[PDB]
Amino acid sequence: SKYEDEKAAEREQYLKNLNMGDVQKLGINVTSLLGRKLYDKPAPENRFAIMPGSRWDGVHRSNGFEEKWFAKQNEINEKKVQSYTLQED
Amino acid sequence: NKIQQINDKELQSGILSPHQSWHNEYKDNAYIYIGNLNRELTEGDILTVFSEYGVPVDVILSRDENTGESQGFAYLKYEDQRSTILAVDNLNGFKIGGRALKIDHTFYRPKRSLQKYYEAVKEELDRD
Amino acid sequence: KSQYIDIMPDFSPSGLLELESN
Amino acid sequence: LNKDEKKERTLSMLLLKIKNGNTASRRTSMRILTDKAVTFGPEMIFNRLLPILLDRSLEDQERHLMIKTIDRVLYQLGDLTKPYVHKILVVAAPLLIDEDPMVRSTGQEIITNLSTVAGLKTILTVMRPDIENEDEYVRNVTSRAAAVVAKALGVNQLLPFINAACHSRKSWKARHTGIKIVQQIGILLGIGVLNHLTGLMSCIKDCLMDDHVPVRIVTAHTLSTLAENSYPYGIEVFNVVLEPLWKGIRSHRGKVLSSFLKAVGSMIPLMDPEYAGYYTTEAMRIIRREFDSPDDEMKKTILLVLQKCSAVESITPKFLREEIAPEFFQKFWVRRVALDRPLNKVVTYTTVTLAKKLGCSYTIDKLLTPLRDEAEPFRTMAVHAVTRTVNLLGTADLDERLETRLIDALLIAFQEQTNSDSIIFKGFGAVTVSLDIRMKPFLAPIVSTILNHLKHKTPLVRQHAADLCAILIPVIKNCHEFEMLNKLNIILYESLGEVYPEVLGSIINAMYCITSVMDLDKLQPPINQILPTLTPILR
Amino acid sequence: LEAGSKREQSQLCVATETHLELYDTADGELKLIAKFQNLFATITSMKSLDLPHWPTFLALTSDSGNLSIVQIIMHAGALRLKTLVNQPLTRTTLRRVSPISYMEIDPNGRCIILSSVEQNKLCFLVDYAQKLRISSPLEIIRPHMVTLDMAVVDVNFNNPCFVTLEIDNAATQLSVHLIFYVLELGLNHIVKKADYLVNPSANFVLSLPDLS
Amino acid sequence: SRHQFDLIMCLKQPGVQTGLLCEKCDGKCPICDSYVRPKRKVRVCENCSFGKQAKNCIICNLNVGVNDAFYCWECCRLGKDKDGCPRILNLGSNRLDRHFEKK
Ligand SMILES: [Zn+2]
Ligand SMILES: [Zn+2]
Ligand SMILES: [Zn+2]
Repeated sequence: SKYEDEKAAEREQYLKNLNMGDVQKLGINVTSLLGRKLYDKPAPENRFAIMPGSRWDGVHRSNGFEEKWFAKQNEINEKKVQSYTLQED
Repeated sequence: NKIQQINDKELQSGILSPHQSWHNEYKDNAYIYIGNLNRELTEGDILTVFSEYGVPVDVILSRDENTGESQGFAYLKYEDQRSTILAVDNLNGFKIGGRALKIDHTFYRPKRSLQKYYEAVKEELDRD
Repeated sequence: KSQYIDIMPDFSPSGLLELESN
Repeated sequence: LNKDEKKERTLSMLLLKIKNGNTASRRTSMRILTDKAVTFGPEMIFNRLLPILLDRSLEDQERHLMIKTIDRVLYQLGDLTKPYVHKILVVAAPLLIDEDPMVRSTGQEIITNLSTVAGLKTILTVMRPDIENEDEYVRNVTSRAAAVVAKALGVNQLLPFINAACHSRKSWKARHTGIKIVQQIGILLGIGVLNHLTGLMSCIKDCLMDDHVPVRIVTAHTLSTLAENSYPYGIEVFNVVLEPLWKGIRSHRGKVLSSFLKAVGSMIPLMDPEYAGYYTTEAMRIIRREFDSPDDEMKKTILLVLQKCSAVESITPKFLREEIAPEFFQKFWVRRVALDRPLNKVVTYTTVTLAKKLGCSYTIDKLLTPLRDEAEPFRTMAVHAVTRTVNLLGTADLDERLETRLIDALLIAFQEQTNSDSIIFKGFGAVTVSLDIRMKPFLAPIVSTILNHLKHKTPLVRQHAADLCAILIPVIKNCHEFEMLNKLNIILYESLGEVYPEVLGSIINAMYCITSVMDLDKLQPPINQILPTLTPILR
Repeated sequence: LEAGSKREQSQLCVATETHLELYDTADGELKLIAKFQNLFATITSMKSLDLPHWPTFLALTSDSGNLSIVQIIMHAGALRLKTLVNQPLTRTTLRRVSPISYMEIDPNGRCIILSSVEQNKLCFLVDYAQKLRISSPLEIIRPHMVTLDMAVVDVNFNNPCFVTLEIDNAATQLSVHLIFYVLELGLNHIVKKADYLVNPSANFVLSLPDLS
Repeated sequence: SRHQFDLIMCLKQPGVQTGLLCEKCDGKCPICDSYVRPKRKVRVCENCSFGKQAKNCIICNLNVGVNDAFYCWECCRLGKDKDGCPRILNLGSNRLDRHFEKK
């Protein structure tokens, strides 16, 4: 039974380890980080600054969210400044 | 359109950054379930749209054992996880071939019967 | 020894991705 | 001609006035139509009126005005030819699917009036070629239309029609929509299905066995709507269909197993106590096996079967705490849940219904970790659950420690809130009202937070601050601190000159709850000074 | 009364319209116990229902069109007449549509059943719990049938069944037919089962318990 | 109702369950709409209870009900109490014309 349990545990570990992202696993931080092929031409901007894989066709494909996050990002970052500067008395 | 519905609510509240985001539930996951694909899109073409958000290490397309044609779903692991947060969120609800595909985070368990299909895929993605 | 697996990948372009742009 | 062409002018001028016209204009022209409807030819009335409703340029406002005219004419003339029946069903039928229930009801009154006007024989002759249609949308519509006709004329008169469509081997879509008609009939009649359920059951059973899956699913949903609408009585009939559900559950998996578990799950509470224990224990295995299902449908069904099975006496609460509950809370409280509302409602309500069997302190015990989570919309759901659970079970189970941690999390999650919601007020209030005497050692900081929040610059947090006082005033009397009543009342009376009305009203409400409770003579401001400061507020 | 613990079925309660009384037996000779307060109504039926799992309380229908389930009790120093549930029916008067004047109870106490001359017949499904509980009524409407002699058949828990002699209000000839009704607990409705025409001289009905 | 003619009541055999009124319609006789001197609780038929529709107010049948609904003393004297289930079914022309008038 114990052996079986051990085996099960091992398989679970294997499952988990396979699933984990590579950069996190080596990690320790935060033309490829792991030497993977990288794109050439200028890509659209991104939240995390990740660079598209060498194999990207070069068409925008997006629901349009990633740009709307910046609008909220800029907003929230702006109203921290507007709140004090528009203060009056 | 299920997931796309969430992020609009979420963003509206200014949730901003993963600690408060539901994407934080995962962190150990990389593969993404890619649903409602068209039938004729193959592994290479699913490996077109999804490098916009990162660098894929693996891919699996689900296809019938006999006739060998698309079931219509795939499992694609990005090298750096946070691509997953990026792909699920940004590209979900997007049209290809008339039908709007679905993405979501997934825990992916390999199946014996495809074992060779892994090296056969890997060797191409192992080129880079 | 006949075939590795009956299924195998492709890594080939479909006409759908190129077509939508043009 | 020129004499009757004047009538052709009068109807056009009238209908114009109703659609686009002044209020006092259309108001009188409606009277003119209703009184003159008999002397105008219905051929001319409908022949002129109906073409307007087809175009896309009409607004909902201008559309309902024409609809009302149709209703007022139909209820009067009393007899109508079949072509106009078909036309009026083409115009009115799409309304039953409309986004808001008002349009649904007003489009329903049309068909329920026409069903009496046009009689039984005509409408059925209109539906027969329509159900066979290849279109999805039309079939979806006239399923609902057919059910409205069914309730309107009684279901027995229209029943052999449903039996024909359901049992028809000719066309497949005829079977499909013929089964959906049983759905909306089950919905409209409510509990009143009952006596008719046997006749209805003539359709479903065999119509369940079709080789095509999408019919097999629709029958499974019909069994769920009939099962819930019936309630405990209907068991004796469903025994005939109870057997194939099991040979369907143990095999087909996929999206079908979701539907069949919905059916069986809805069949449980109407089963005898003997069978209930069996069928439950059989279902729980599949439930646990299906926990990981990514499909929204299947999760929704699992929450249904757990939702119902708790009422079964056979399963013990120890059985729930040892096994099902921990597997529940960890899987279904993931923060990804809190984002979509329709599944939020089901998870919260499921937890609440599990709170009956489970210990109140156990349910609340598992609900403290989601309260202390950082995510705001997730903490909100975690509040909802505590609110409704406390409302049902009361606080009598809670030990001092959980009683401390709960109120701590409610203070924290209280102070960072964003959207305007009463769920904290009631809930944080439902706690207070229940444990009020036991509240005393916690009352000092709470009030202080309010006294901070009143000074906050945002109007909402000031609303939410003042509102929570009005709930505490009765329990503050029970905690006997009058000096805090006076200190509050003074601070509010000072804040009583606020600009924002929406907050100011709440402030005055807190003033009210303070004044009614406390001794009149001991009020500091006092009343005699209070009122002359109120008299300018009335303006 | 006067006994710490005793339960014996020998006792009886008797009512006349307004007036009401309680009498005792088992001493061999009927004794008067209590004469209750002035009721101020017309009591049109009185029946004792005995329900499983407890004293018995009398199911009492009257004018005002209210089914009144009443428990006589010992309160303060003397017996009092205490009400449990009164369900509204029809209108307040004696009248022919009013589902009173014919009342009987399933011998196992599962359902009270009421009717009227002509028109409607009702059945209330009785349940007991921490508090007494009455289900919503079950209707049968026979528009022109005027009812007489409602006496009810006992049952083994199978299903409540009852018999009436119904004579038609509008008929060219005099026809009184006996009719059986079986309330189906499964589907929760009252069913017309057997309708047998008998000679116009028919009087009344009684039930034979088992024959087995 | 009393003031609005297009409304249609139920009038079935009242069941054992009490109707409910929304905070807005709170404290009103379902018959004559009198705010004063209540008498008895209303009772609604099965077909007016069933599911979510049971929670709605019995007058406006839109907002959720909270308090029990009462018959005023006069409507109990006239006997309009015991007619039947006093639940409004259709919403009426006024409410709909308001809804579409605003938007
Ligand atoms: Zn009703
Ligand atoms: Zn209301
Ligand atoms: Zn009144």
